[PDB]
Amino acid sequence: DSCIQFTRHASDVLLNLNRLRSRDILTDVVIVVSREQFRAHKTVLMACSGLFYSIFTDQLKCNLSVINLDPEINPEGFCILLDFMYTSRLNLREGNIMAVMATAMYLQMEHVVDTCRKFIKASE
Amino acid sequence: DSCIQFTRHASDVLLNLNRLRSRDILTDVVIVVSREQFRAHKTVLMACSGLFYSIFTDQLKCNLSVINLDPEINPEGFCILLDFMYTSRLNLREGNIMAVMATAMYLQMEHVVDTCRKFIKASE
Amino acid sequence: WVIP
Amino acid sequence: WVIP
Ligand SMILES: N#Cc1c(Cl)ncnc1Nc1ccc2c(c1)CC(=O)N2
Ligand SMILES: N#Cc1c(Cl)ncnc1Nc1ccc2c(c1)CC(=O)N2
Ligand SMILES: [Cl-]
Ligand SMILES: [Cl-]
Ligand SMILES: [Cl-]
Ligand SMILES: [Cl-]
Repeated sequence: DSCIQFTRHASDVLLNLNRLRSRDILTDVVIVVSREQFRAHKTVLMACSGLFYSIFTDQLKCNLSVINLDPEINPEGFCILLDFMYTSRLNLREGNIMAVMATAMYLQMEHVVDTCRKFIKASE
Repeated sequence: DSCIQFTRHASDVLLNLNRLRSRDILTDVVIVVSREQFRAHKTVLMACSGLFYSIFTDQLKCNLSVINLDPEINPEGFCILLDFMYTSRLNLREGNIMAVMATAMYLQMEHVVDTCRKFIKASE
Repeated sequence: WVIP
Repeated sequence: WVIP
């Protein structure tokens, strides 16, 4: 086509989706990770995670307002990945890298798994 | 903070949101523009348009599944802007620029209004 | 705005 | 990935 493109559009959309999340506006699911609860937008979760894409395209699970993750999933690891989904920024640290990598593998977030593997290989 | 950032993340999220829209997955509103209907995600509309941000933060309108736009709004102009919201790409042509600019003004999409004004000024 |  |  003969379209023009606004370079910052995708980043501005994501910034606004994060603002809606922070104000709990039109959030339609709560992700339960052991004792912790995280409110989010199903569409953002699906757009970022192979696991959520699978869950919310399921004819029964698409209608659930609460999703309980595997008890082995670390809440801090999930929190870091949820922030990444809404911002493109990953708070990767020596003290959380193993939890973040395990959570990204479970959530099926390949690019996060890739950078965790690379940061781990560099420290060995 | 000491975060790392994935450059393509925002663009990949938007690409997936557009794929969900094309398959009518978790769309929660229909925008009626005279004889035409457009299915969309309320959160994407709010993240792109000052008018939709206002509508879906309203305590009554947030719950509506159908939104009827002003009868002066051109369906093709709306279609072009809806595509822009989900892709960052604007199909701006001599034959549609006036309709696109009027629709962007109504929807409160300042960056689109700005490029339409610039393209018009160049042709005079 | 750019030519993509 | 980059340093933002
Ligand atoms: N929503 C949506 C969606 C759609 Cl529509 N099409 C294709 N992928 C989608 N999302 C999705 C699927 C698999 C993975 C990711 C996201 C990130 C990753 O590492 N794996
Ligand atoms: N959703 C959301 C949203 C939030 Cl949370 N905060 C601030 N703006 C938001 N969206 C929004 C408001 C005004 C305009 C646009 C988008 C594009 C434009 O030209 N004007
Ligand atoms: Cl439920
Ligand atoms: Cl990822
Ligand atoms: Cl309704
Ligand atoms: Cl805009």
